[PDB]
Amino acid sequence: APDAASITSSIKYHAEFTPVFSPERFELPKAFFATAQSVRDSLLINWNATYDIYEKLNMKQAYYLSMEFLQGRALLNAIGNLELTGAFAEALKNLGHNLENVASQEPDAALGNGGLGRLASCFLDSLATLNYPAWGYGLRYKYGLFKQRITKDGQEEVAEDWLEIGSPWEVVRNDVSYPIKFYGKVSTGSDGKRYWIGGEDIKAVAYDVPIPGYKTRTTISLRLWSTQVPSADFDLSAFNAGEHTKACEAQANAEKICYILYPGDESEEGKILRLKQQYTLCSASLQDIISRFERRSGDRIKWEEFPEKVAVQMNDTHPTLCIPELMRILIDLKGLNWNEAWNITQRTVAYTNHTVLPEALEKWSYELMQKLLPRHVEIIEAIDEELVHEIVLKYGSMDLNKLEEKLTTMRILENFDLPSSVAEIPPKKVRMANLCVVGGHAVNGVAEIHSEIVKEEVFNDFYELWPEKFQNKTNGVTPRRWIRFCNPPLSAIITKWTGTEDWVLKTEKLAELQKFADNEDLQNEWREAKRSNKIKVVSFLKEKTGYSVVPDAMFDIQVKRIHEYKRQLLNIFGIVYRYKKMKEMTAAERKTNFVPRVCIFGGKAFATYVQAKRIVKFITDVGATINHDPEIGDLLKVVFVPDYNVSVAELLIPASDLSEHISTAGMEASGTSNMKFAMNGCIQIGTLDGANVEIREEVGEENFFLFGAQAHEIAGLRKERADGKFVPDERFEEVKEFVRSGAFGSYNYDDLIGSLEGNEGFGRADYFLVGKDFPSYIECQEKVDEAYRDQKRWTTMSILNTAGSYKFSSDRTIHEYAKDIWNIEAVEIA
Amino acid sequence: APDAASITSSIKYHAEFTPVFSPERFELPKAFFATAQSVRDSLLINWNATYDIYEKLNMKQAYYLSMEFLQGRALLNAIGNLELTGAFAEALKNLGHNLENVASQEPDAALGNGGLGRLASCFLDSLATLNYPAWGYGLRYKYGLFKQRITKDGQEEVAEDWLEIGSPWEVVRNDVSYPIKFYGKVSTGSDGKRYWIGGEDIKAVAYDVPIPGYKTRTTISLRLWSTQVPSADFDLSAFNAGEHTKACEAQANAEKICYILYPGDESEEGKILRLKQQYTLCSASLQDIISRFERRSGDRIKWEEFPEKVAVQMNDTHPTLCIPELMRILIDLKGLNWNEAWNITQRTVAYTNHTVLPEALEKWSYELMQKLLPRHVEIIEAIDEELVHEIVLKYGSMDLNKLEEKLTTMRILENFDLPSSVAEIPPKKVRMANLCVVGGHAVNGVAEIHSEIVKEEVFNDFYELWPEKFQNKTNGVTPRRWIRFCNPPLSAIITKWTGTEDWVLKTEKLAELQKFADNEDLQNEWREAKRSNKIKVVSFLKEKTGYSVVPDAMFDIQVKRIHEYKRQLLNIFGIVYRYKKMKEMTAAERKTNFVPRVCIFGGKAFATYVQAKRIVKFITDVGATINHDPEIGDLLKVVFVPDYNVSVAELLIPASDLSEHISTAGMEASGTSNMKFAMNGCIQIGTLDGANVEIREEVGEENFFLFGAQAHEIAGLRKERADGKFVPDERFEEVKEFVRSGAFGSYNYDDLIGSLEGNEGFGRADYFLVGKDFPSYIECQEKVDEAYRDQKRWTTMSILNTAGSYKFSSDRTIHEYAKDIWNIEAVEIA
Ligand SMILES: OC[C@H]1O[C@H]2O[C@H]3[C@H](O)[C@@H](O)[C@@H](O[C@H]4[C@H](O)[C@@H](O)[C@H](O[C@H]5[C@H](O)[C@@H](O)[C@@H](O[C@H]6[C@H](O)[C@@H](O)[C@@H](O[C@H]7[C@H](O)[C@@H](O)[C@@H](O[C@H]8[C@H](O)[C@@H](O)[C@H](O[C@H]1[C@H](O)[C@H]2O)O[C@@H]8CO)O[C@@H]7CO)O[C@@H]6CO)O[C@@H]5CO)O[C@@H]4CO)O[C@@H]3CO
Ligand SMILES: OC[C@H]1O[C@H]2O[C@H]3[C@H](O)[C@@H](O)[C@@H](O[C@H]4[C@H](O)[C@@H](O)[C@H](O[C@H]5[C@H](O)[C@@H](O)[C@@H](O[C@H]6[C@H](O)[C@@H](O)[C@@H](O[C@H]7[C@H](O)[C@@H](O)[C@@H](O[C@H]8[C@H](O)[C@@H](O)[C@H](O[C@H]1[C@H](O)[C@H]2O)O[C@@H]8CO)O[C@@H]7CO)O[C@@H]6CO)O[C@@H]5CO)O[C@@H]4CO)O[C@@H]3CO
Repeated sequence: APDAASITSSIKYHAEFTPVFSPERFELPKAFFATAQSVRDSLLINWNATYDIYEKLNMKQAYYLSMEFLQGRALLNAIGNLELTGAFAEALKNLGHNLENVASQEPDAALGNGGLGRLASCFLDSLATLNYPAWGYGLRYKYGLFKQRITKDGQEEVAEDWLEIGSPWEVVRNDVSYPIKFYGKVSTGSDGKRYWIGGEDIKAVAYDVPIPGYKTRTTISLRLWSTQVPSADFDLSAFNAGEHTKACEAQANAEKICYILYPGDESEEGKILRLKQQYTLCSASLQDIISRFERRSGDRIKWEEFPEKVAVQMNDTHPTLCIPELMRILIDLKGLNWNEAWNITQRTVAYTNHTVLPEALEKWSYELMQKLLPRHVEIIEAIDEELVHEIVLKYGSMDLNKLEEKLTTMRILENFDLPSSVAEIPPKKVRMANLCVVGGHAVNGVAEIHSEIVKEEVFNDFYELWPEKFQNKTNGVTPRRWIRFCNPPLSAIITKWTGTEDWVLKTEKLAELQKFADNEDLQNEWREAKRSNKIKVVSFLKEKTGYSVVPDAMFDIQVKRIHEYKRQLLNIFGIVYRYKKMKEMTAAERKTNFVPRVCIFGGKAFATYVQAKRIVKFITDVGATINHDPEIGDLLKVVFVPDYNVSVAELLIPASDLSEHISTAGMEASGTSNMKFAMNGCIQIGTLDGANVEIREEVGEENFFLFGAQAHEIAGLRKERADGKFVPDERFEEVKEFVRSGAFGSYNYDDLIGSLEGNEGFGRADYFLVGKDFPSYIECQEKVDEAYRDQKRWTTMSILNTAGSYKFSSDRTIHEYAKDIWNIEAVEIA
Repeated sequence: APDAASITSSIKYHAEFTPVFSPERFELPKAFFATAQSVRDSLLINWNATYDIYEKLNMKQAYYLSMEFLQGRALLNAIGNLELTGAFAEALKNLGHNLENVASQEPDAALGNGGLGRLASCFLDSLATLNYPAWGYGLRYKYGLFKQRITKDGQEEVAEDWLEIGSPWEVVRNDVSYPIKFYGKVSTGSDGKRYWIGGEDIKAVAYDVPIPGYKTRTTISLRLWSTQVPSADFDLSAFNAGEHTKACEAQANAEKICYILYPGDESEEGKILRLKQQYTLCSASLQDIISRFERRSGDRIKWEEFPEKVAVQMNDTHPTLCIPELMRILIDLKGLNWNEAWNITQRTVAYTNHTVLPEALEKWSYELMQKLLPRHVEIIEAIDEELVHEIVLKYGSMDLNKLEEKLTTMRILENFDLPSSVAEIPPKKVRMANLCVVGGHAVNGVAEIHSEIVKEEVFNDFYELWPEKFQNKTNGVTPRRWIRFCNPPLSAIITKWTGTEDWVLKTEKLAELQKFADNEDLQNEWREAKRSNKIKVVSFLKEKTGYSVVPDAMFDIQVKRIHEYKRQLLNIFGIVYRYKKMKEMTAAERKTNFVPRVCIFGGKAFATYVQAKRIVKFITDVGATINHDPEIGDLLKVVFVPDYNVSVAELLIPASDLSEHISTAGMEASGTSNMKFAMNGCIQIGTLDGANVEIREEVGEENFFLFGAQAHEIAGLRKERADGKFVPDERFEEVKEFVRSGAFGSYNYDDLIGSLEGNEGFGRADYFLVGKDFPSYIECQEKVDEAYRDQKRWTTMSILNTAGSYKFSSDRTIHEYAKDIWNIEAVEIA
């Protein structure tokens, strides 16, 4: 029962006896580490309690495998879920600090990139909160993806520093090490078994990150792998000879696996590295899982119970090698026969798809994979032949020519010969998505429309064969992190007006706000909370962008990966149009025509994506002029927040008035940031695409700003443009010409506008229809202007967004996964 | 006041809440870490108490700088000095372990190599025990020198694994980081000051190893440097392009500084690396020292008080760069004028010499040093010119031709032009030893004869100039580690018969054993203690060498660096002679002629020293035959203990009956292992050389086995051999021929014997006089045989060795350094 007193003693204790700094003074960094270690003490108690119960009881356990987890900062959520925010705040008060200052010392854990990773993270919170026996498995990336800086020249990339001192959270398990093999050869023994000898041998060591549940003792693990080699592999002979690099070579090759996330793969070395990362994740994870299965089993070890005890979820095609690897282990190591192993495999593994287009599903060079994982490629070839025989059986050999088409689309190997075709240099590839739909008992999309697109467009034939496999699991975000903790002002309101705090768990109770949406008292509280959140942001923007902005203005935010298809370019074009129209007006007219706005951009551009970077540069330049133009004042500000991450999101989302989700219609599978915006009472402007659809439905069409073409239209409108029919709006041309004038920039921008012109060519002819949708967009923004002027209306919309968000709780998503795929049951930790 | 109960709770606490292993079970490795962390809690309390007092009081502080510290295991000495051996033993009992088993888990800290490093370590124990305000400074080497393995083929080297899990002792100071610069250029500012810009920039981070004193709270620091670079220096551009090595390049170049000790320097890269290691040590240390001086000074900062507050001891020529660097800092950074800086420097720095020969004193390429440390080379040139003017002043310019000789020998630069010689391609070098004798206020040898050799032979001219500089400080070893803890059986005896335990501190009380040396009760206790110690060794030899040996036999040990000049070859030749003579005898005769012996060799050979390795191979082969020859049985065993280190020494020395110190007379400056042997009642066979002289004196000539030629003789006996006069003894020829017969080996050994033959040539003509001394040696060993047969006599000798060892306490040595060089006074920590 930790109180302010015990926590104070705890923090002091750690500062002295588990130091990572000099004894003098109690600065912020020291205070953070000591605080974090105090928190971790509690986490470990419950982690052990959970671990023990799970071990003794031997229920079925689920394992979520992902190449990214976007964990963010742990501190406030850890104390939050533990219900010690008050005690820790008081203890820090006693030590001459405040909670918010200490929490800001913590770096975001750079273990992921985007929604894929954040989904996994939200899931871990839900899994723990709901008492579900499940773990995450990932790689412990040293330098993350990259830290973004915004210079005069725009985006620059620099390696992450999050481990420079180290993580106070993680728990290294020195006794939890597993061998990983690469390269080498396969050979048959006199016993008839396959033996994969030789190659490179490395180790994978476990680091546990405890994940505590909300108002429970259930604390699960995010177990991360770090790759290394023994000290003995250091070549003294080389080093003493002066060949210092050559000496370090083995450990360098081993460790780089865990250096950065999504390493550049234009190079052969890059591709090899990627494949190693995947294999490392799959193999280390599986070995650890199987070890745990073997333990718990005691004397009797019934392998046919494996799927009744183990579920493995593959977050995207990255953990695909789980299928071949689990086969390899069950056959070569455990001695099972093909059918037994294949049964167990399928009943264990499941797949989640996040992609709309069939291109963008992972493929590998056959030669490359076969060189690196020879034994795996054997097992893949086998699995593929079994499929070829099952196709021929089912469809028969009466129609032909179509059967050939059904093989060409469904086969796991691409440009391969076939065993015995009745029938009468293109490169050979392995299709990982196909492998996933074959080796797994379940395939799910992340939104209702998306899941339908999986069954109808991408995996049509497989859907025909095995309808029972296909599912949907609409995405979610945790209300702990994304309401309760990131937005205390609002949380207080919800607790008041729903009459309880139960909503953090029973989030459907948000719907009870509907009936009060027009109440003037609630409206005032609501407007005050939103204003409060914006203050925190104003200082943030000051210190990070250099620009002073006012509250009392619409916060219009677009925070996501910089890509042409996300159409940051559309938003900023809208901003520049509005700017031009200002300017060509008197002061009095400006105030009557446009409401005050702070337009906030955020997100990272792929370093080698020339256009993406150009766009970031454009935005910063637009801001440069607008923000210093004295005729604009505090009517319009444009800022680009550097280094968008979970922490930034936790700051901006609570303070957001409008959020932009304006990707070319279709394209997006789901999206999650929109769900968090909605939860915080943000109003969304976006296309009919991804989760926008389900959100718009649940919040109400009147409380969402829809614009632009739709999924059905796109193909036709591209077939416009080509043929040479498309006519641009005059206002769009006006923006382009205003840019070319030099208005914002010594900087060129000709190659930027270039992408929007023409009717053919790669990287040209406005593929993403910024021009086409530009009209409906700026028109829609005028409507936003109107709504914002009517604060009674605007606030009602805000309230209804929060009231209709409850189904996007990740608790709902995980209840679904738990019951309909993994088949696991809650477990109480008294 | 920690008791068994609190310590038990402490160990349990750490096992759970500061884990580095999985929760399951309480194996040895986990138990060790938990135990060590419990110990460290106490160490930190007292480390802080000491730190605080030293800070407030602002006395003079001494800093011992060394490229090696041979710290060994910390556990038993830490609890020993804390006086908690009993409580920790009981606590571990309660947890289902025993102390000795836990302690054996700890790896020796691989931070040094030999006596040089061990001297430093002993000093740190004394310094703390005696309450002297002083720290050590060193490098935190990752892989030490190398771990020795003994194979069928002899010695193999493999990198040390001591940090593979990490040290439970060290305390990282993340806020204690100092910039180190390499390369770059110097340039003068408009203010007239020198500016060293550009080059490579790296960081040096402090790791504290607490060193507790015996029966005191004084806990000082061994502060180790680890070199690194910020995360930002990681080149993402390179890495994502596939150039994974090139990306890692900056951090690789920075970190390799702290990889291994004494890296091979045949290569240019090796030499550069060495120089970086030295500079890193000097610069990081000095910066930290100066920082501490600046602090403590408060507002008033009087640089002329620097030497009254700071002493810097240079252990050998490795920390030579302290002189140039301290000048650089005081001039360029602190703005002092040449004379002020030079005054302060000299009054701060002092030098310790460990070498007999003038060759073997460090020299550097001028071009190389000037490229790496340009600003330093400037300051060296200045210091040298000042010397050239002081020489000319003092000796005048009347004699000439001799004055030219006095410049040639004393100048710091070699093959350099002179400023204005009155007077009327050899490579340019920097003489580091010369620099040390100029920049320091004190120069000391490590033994009385050695110190005289410094003044007379090596630094004759400097002695003429500055007699006042030269001193002696005869070496010592700590009685804590090397009696009290490594030998409990004996410790109990000493406490009994001296009537108190005070001797651990007041070690002169060992002399009181003299009067009881012939007492039959003491003799029995003594013989029992020695036998007891040998049991521990028998199991050790079983598990490490594979050979079963009996107690009841003379333990005849030679443990030290394998080198021709140490003459392991002599010892083993003696063993092979004795073996041959056996064999050519009946069983009954063998027992009458030779006493049972276990002959134990230990030590490491330089990897590229062809002969040294051949010797190790020889010894192992001799053992192979002898130990399996059924006609020899337990009359003779020859073992080579692998991986000789502090722990091995702590095991073998207490169990030793005879110890061999048989280097070619002269050559050795001191030696310390002999002092530890003597302390444990070992009888020494050795030449009149190094510390053998002072030991032999103090223990009594009758209780030492002297043999072989002497320092005066050697030159004459080399001038024999050359000229072609030397006649070999027939028994020596008999050994050589017995080897050539193939007796021991398929292995060749022709190139081994080769070194002993001829009268001229590098690597030939028995330079180290194994042949010449062979007669007196085997004769002397026959005397050993005789003495061993007379157990009353033998035991008396043993007792008198311990009784006459007390002056070789490192407490005596440090009292001397403290009063006569550093001028520091004890400080009480209540
Ligand atoms: O400088 C840009 C890139 O130039 C490429 O170099 C030339 C090629 O060598 C040359 O052969 C020819 O290209 C051919 C291709 O070989 C064909 O495959 C292509 O076929 C179809 C196809 O269905 C498809 O490409 C489609 O194009 C769409 C595309 O489907 C959309 O996704 C979108 O493209 C985005 C893309 O999604 C996004 O990732 C981003 O891509 C950047 C990447 O850094 C990189 O892929 C690319 O590389 C260079 C490289 O030098 C050569 O590959 O750079 C882009 C930066 O823009 O942005 C793009 C933006 O478009 O939109 C396209 C719209 O076309 O339709 C094509 C039919 O055209 O047919 C082309 C025929 O031109 O020309 C290349 C250009 O000189
Ligand atoms: O294979 C052994 C080494 O061979 C060397 O290669 C040949 C040379 O190229 C060639 O020029 C000639 O060598 C010359 C030298 O150039 C002269 O300097 C030398 O001068 C004097 C000098 O006063 C001194 O060397 C002295 O020799 C003593 C020496 O003082 C003692 O210390 C001792 O030497 C030990 C040594 O201390 C120890 O470290 C260990 O050394 C090994 C090292 O790995 C390495 O130095 C050496 O390298 C090779 C290398 O290929 C060439 O340098 O290998 C040795 C392994 O033995 O052991 C030695 C053991 O002796 O004892 C010597 C006894 O001579 O006296 C010489 C006068 O001779 O004069 C020689 C003339 O031969 O021949 C070299 C041999 O082919």
